[PDB]
Amino acid sequence: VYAWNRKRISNCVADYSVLYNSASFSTFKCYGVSPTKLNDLCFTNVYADS
Amino acid sequence: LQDVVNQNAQALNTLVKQLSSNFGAISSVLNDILSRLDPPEAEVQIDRLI
Amino acid sequence: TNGVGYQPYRVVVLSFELLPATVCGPKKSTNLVKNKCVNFNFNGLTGT
Repeated sequence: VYAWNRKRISNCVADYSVLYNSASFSTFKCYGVSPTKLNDLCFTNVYADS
Repeated sequence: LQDVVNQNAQALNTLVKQLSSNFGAISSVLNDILSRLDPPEAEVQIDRLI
Repeated sequence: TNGVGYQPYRVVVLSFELLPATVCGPKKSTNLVKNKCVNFNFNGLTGT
């Protein structure tokens, strides 16, 4: 956790509905966006911290 | 006459500029908030904007 | 043996920022139309 994996995400056609409907995640908490209506929304780049 | 015309124009311009204020919300434009937020949070932001 | 309060949990955090769009989701594009009041979605910018 003190050396969390950092990933750059860009240049994709990324579907997030499959992640929401997977139901294998105990917690899915989103701030600034909604779990739904996010497929048609996009930004310049994505940062992933694991 | 120039002074009263300028006063009216300044009031209109001030209203137009004030239309682009966040008012404590995440964004100053309503379309982005509507397209980004779920109905409850979007409702709160619209309340603040109104 | 650890309970739900101490069991391991894998966490991924996704962060975005708005400062041209490069990665966009699975929204099918539509042919451009002019000279009529229509709804447009340009890189996530929604307007009419």
